[PDB]
Amino acid sequence: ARVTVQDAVEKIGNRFDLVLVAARRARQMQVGGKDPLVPEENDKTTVIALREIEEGLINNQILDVRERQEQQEQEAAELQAVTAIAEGRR
Amino acid sequence: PEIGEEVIEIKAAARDPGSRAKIAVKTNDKRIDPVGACVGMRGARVQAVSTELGGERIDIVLWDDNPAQFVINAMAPADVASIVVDEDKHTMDIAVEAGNLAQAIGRNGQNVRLASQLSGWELNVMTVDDLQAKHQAEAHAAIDTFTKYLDIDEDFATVLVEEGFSTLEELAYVPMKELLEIEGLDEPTVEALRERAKNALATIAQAQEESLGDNKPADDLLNLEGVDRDLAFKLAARGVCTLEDLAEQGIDDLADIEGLTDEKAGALIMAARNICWFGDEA
Repeated sequence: ARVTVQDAVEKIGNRFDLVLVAARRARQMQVGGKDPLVPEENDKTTVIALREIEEGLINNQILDVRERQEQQEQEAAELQAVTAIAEGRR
Repeated sequence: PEIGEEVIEIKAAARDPGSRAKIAVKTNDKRIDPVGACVGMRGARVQAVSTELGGERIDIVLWDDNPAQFVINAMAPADVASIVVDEDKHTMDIAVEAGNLAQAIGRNGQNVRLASQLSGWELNVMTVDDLQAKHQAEAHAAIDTFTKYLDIDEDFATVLVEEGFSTLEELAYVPMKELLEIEGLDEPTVEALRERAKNALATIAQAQEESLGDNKPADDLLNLEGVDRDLAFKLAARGVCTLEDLAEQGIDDLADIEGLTDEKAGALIMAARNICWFGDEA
């Protein structure tokens, strides 16, 4: 439903970095899927991330830091599993 | 290999995988250490079998001929200060603190059921201070029971029921001559015990009264097809009196009475409320 990404280019000046950000976002979207942050219209993943860019709530920093917290949560799952190992045997 | 040759016998083996497991073994008249032979060096057999099972906590225990010593050895590994047993019913009771009760019981009773599968009898766990409190309460209750069911004086009844096992509940079969060794006379106590037996018969009549006069089911519930008198009584025990009252009652309200099941609470009730409602139509 979108034909231009010039607003996105306005939000983030470097076009190629925008391409990388959108590619990483949609890669997370397809496999290991996460919910969209915009009501889509039976559209493909290629445009919904661009829609997320349109709202400006997405950049390199947001995804990087969000992935950092998600990695920390996965590590917290690892630690709770480790604590559940000690009690199970002893 | 000693099981076939009867050098050592596997008395019992109970295994909850991963949580806890107990194997109790005894020598089949060979004067050999069964646990030391079946465990190997530091449990190298039991530990290998547990590693085959994937991390089971296996405990090797001894076993004896008599069931009391069998249960005492099946309560391993722990220390026992005192143990109470019953000569009539094969039951055993031991006391331990909460820190030891948690280990001897287990999360889901895996160790305890391991003892239960070893001795074959039900087990009860209580604390030592709880044991003393229960002993005092049991002394008082046994004094009351000896006063009520044998119809004697309370001061002598307490001392008699202290020593008497199964203080007063059909205890005439047990030797009551041991109470005659105490001081005092009990010549009319025989007639008093006969009167107490008559009172027990009156209690049976009171149970019949609870069956009959205490909110008997109506003809509509009793004459319903597919439901018996006990089923109708169980359906009506949930506060219902009419067909509308039976429809208003639920499965949870009827679950208080053990005679009624969820299927008995299923749709109308199961068949009885439907029959009572549709008796107007042929």
